[PDB]
Amino acid sequence: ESFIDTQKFSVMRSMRKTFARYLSFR
Amino acid sequence: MATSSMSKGCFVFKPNSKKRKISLPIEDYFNKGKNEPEDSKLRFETYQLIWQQMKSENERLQEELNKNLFDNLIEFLQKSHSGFQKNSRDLGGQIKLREIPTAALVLGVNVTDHDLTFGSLTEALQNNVTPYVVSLQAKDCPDMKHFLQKLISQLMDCCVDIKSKEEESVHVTQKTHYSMDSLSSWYMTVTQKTDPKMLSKKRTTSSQWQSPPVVVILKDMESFATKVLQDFIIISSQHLHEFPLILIFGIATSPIIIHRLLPHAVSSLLCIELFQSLSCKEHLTTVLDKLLLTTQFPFKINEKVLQVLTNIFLYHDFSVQNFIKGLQLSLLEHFYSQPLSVLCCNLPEAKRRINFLSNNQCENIRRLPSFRRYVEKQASEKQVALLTNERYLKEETQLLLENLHVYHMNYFLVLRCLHKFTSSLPKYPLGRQIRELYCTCLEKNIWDSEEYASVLQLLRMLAKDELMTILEKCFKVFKSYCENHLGSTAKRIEEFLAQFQSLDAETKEEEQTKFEVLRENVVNFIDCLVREYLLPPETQPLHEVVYFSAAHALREHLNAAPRIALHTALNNPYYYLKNEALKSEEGCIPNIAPDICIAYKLHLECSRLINLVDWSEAFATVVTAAEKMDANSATSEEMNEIIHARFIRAVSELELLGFIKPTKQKTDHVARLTWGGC
Amino acid sequence: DRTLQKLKRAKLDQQTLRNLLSKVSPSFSAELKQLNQQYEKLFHKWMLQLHLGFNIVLYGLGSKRDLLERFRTTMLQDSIHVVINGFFPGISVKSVLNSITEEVLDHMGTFRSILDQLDWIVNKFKEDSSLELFLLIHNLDSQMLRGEKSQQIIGQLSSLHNIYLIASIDHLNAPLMWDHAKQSLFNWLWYETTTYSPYTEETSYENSSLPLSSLTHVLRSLTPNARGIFRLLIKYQLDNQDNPSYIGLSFQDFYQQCREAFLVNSDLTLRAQLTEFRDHKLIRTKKGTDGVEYLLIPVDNGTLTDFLEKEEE
Amino acid sequence: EEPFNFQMVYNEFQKFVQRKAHSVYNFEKPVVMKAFEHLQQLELIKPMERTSGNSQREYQLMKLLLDNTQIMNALQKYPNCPTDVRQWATSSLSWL
Amino acid sequence: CRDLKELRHLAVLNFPKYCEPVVKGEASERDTRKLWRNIEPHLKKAMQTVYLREISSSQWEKLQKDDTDPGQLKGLSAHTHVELPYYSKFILIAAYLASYNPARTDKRFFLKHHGKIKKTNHEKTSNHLLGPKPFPLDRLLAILYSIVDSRVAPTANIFSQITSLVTLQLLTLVGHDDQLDGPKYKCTVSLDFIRAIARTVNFDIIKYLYDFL
DNA sequence: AATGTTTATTGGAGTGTTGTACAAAAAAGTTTCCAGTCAT
DNA sequence: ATGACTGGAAACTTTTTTGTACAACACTCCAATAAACAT
Repeated sequence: ESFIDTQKFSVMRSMRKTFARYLSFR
Repeated sequence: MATSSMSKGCFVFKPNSKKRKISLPIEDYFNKGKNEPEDSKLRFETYQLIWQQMKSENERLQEELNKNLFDNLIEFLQKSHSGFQKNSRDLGGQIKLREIPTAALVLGVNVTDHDLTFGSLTEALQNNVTPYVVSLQAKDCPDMKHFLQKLISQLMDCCVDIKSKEEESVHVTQKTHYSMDSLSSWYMTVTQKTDPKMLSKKRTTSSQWQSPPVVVILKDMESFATKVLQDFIIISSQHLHEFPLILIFGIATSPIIIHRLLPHAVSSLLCIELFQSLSCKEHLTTVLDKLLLTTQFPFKINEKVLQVLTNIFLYHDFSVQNFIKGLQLSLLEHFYSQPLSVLCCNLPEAKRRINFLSNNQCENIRRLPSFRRYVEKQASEKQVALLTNERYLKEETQLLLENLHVYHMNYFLVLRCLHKFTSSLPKYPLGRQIRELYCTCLEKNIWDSEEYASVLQLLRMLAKDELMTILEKCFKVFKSYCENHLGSTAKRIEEFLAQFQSLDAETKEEEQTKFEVLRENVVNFIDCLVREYLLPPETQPLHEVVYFSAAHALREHLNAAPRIALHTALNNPYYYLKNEALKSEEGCIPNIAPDICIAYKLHLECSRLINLVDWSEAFATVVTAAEKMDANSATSEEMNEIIHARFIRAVSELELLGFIKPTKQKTDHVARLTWGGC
Repeated sequence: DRTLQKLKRAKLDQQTLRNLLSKVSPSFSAELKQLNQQYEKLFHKWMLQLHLGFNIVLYGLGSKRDLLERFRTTMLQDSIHVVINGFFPGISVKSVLNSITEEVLDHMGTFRSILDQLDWIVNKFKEDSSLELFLLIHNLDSQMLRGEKSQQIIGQLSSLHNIYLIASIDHLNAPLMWDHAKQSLFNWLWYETTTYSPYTEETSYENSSLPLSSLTHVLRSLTPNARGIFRLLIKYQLDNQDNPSYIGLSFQDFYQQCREAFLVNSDLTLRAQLTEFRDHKLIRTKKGTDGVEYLLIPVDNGTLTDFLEKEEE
Repeated sequence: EEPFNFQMVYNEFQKFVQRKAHSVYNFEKPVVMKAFEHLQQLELIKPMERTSGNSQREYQLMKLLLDNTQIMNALQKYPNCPTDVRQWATSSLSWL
Repeated sequence: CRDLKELRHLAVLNFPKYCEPVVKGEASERDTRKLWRNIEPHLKKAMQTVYLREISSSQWEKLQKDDTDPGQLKGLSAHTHVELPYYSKFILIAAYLASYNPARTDKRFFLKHHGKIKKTNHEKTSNHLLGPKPFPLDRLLAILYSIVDSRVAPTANIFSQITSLVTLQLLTLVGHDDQLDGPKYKCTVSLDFIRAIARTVNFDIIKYLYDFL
């Protein structure tokens, strides 16, 4: 969540949607 | 040749040298070789029978569904038009002549449907109001003089189509000056000589019923010149008392753009009345159920070729012509590929063909993939017997298609009622469209799937306030088609209605009660029919006869790629040439190849403005090494000119396809119209 | 890296180079012949779809005009078929519509505007149901029909099933010449074609350079005093070509240089010597703001560099 | 002295709505183009030299056909002048 | 409004929607201080359409045919909620940025590995205010592949939305008709309805404009 | 005498060479944000 | 010492004139055409 805030907002749909299984634990 | 070495292109070939005049039919070319010549002409004459009857259903279904919209249009043409004659009966009242009535008909992004939506309305106006219909668009004449010239011919063609008192009369337009009185004087004389003196007083009841108005249509007006559209409306405004003009607008987007193309003064006298036309969101319920889910139509396509067809309808244009050409190119190849597909023709017609078959028809049945697997699953005592007999084989082939058609006539009813029964499922996991449910149904086992395991808890949410208005509606449609064919299957549905109506007056004090016991049981009988009359086509035998699953060869006929065709053919010539001596890779470029291959892999690395002088010497680096010539010796000037001569021809062919452009801003600096990086 | 002075392969030929181009490379010629016969197996497949109001689209590689010429000599001997091959700078919409009037319909040309002829030929094929016409149009996307007024004329004839349209596409912008309002009449049926053959016919409109025989035969029939003037301005042009702000020499210094190199004597006689140069597209005058008529030669930069080497004799 | 289109007038339209109590004087959006089109038939604006045919409701680069003298003297003779509007015309826009 | 002819044809249309308490009998004669309360909510959605005779008996009729999902707007600003194809709704969105951005400062939305100068991060410049900038076809062939999720094959029906939208009045041509070697186009409609479509297929265009840093 | 050509004619119907912006990619200018020093 | 002076000081606004780009324009021609002047 800290590395995605250092790039462009347009490429956020390719990293968050792809790695959605890793950003949802507990 | 003899038609390109001159400066003219007028070359015709009329069959006049031959003395005899013969006509070559179309069905005579369906049998190019040994492909049952006696049966090739029999399946072609039925090709037009199943095509001319489905077109009569399309024009009938599109007309019967638009009756609700036509009733809303005829009311405006009989209430506002009737007051026109009443307003002319007095010289003191002028409350309607100050404005021009206009019925706005909004449309969608589809433009090919404008001929069928307005075509059925044209025949409706000839039997209810004025028979004179004027049709025009934007591609006619976008000016001032030639624009009014086309309107003169429209009023003359619609009048000579009635065999009454006028007949043939050749007309030469050679000029007759005209303006605004040419259409006003013609409208006054046409209402006097047609009827034998029948006009009443103050213009009323001209043509028996009401006076025929001058109605025109504007199907293509958004692309027309806006300056011309603001000149012909300001003339009939003050002359409306002697010229009833009716305007019909056909906006293909929204009537909001009308206020931008027309000023406030022009729109002040235009009573715009909006009428929402039936979009393609509700027509898909009927055109996909009364055509591809009926008993009278034995033609049924597979989901592999149907789902890919609905994608183009949703990803691009939204017109009904996509389904017309979709079932057209697939029907001509259905009887040409598999010869056993000719037997798929109703039931009374199919029985008159099985008893008279040729010797080549039995060879495909014994080698049919969907037929050999059924014998191995049943009894093994009939595996080495049907491959030799000839008269006993015909007895079982006509029996399997009858039992298979029983599963088809029952599938047509248990599909639309189950869709309505399962329509009470929110979020739409299987789609709201009637064909979206069939998409996810032909992918795996219905009772054994990952998505099926999640919807088991959603059907149990329905309690009492919702399980009382579902079966009361599905049972009415279930009885409208079931003509007492299978009484053992339609009995369980009828018994459930008597139990729900009995508990309607017994839930006064009832909440595990008696209703909760039947709640968990009705969900099992519905799932029980899934394992009986709801299996995928991959289970029933003889499924490869009428169905067709080959979407790989059906995409290059109606949605091909002209740019990708010349892209993969040059970067990888091994896929088309097929030779081990010239194997292409992903990075290394070949040397023995035509001029259209090396020139395509060289300018790809170039950016925008790249000089061709230093690029021409790099093109010959792979040509000299491809001729297998010893480079240790010296070459002559004649051999080097041949290499440069073909290089110039390659540049002329690259710019012909439209990819590069030699700019004149400098010396031999061709521009590349492609940015690299994606 | 610059103009045309580093490489000795200058002056591209036009007709003296086709003699060495006939020797093609027979690299797997057997595989290229069978590829053409692959499409020949579908001979009796075009008439099964064109009679229903459809068309045939040709795209891919190879010469698209060298393939339809073989299909005409196999089944087009008794059918009314017209082949159109418009590629030279002169093909228009009037050479095709007025050609079926005094040949197909037998009627002299007397139409007025463009819209007067469009609605006149429809009534001849609508009332009669026995007037077939095959249009074997080659390279439909030429270079003088990119306007929208060219497809709306032929689009009206596509609405009738008695008119057959067969065209070829040799451009990646195939749907750029027709939208959804025109595809309902044509009803394009795409069919990929692989021929692999170069083009040796339409190669004429492309820019080569200028023929050197024009600049050589113009000085032989020229007065001796005029040749010294042309050879004097070419020397001052290359010496000042490096200056990017080269606007051309003035008229005052040009008139002084004439008598310094024993040329013209007066001013009115000098203007008469520039009459055969402005008519031969050699030099032209411009409306200068300083009241001085500039003198420039609108040719290529590499052409003047090859003129001093041929005048050594 | 430089041309300007109509979209620049819309930028200050939503600027005068401030410093005012919430009432019913606020408009919407399509009324702005309808109020400006009324001046087209009156020939109060004149293009630089060319009237583009494909120009929409954003590219006009029009100017004015009046002067900075008669516009100020035509305020006291106009019937019914609001108090919150006349003060904005005399001032050179010093508030938001 | 100022003309007398406009109020003559408008006051008649308001009679059927004002004489309701008179026919029912709940309001007697001589009562101009009690009829303005019930008619106040009935005039807030009709006074904003001046100089437009389209407002009649067909505006509220479109809401009757929308029993399922009343999110569609037909009649009052019907251009905001229209039906667009899947691959065609992104054409008007991608072409909007190609007519208001420079032909060089475009690498900030693709290759973020470059070196930005920070010019000022001037604001009242003529950018995004002079009109649509003339752009060819090389820009559209490099921006539609980034907005969509999966890959798209440019077939025949992909380039069909370039010429079909010309008739629909969505993009203008650079005066006369060009040849074929990459023609130039402009824009027509602004971002008045682009934000409504983007909120339906999960899209955000506000974060893509160059003028709004 | 019963027609049909001529007979300029003429308003289109394009026509090509114009002229006035036009949009940069540079050309300028405009200090520059520390540097050095110097002290303490 | 850090905190104080003069001493120099890199991007960065401006113009801008350059080509192009597309605007008209007098435009030659035409195409019947239409009446007239023979029939």
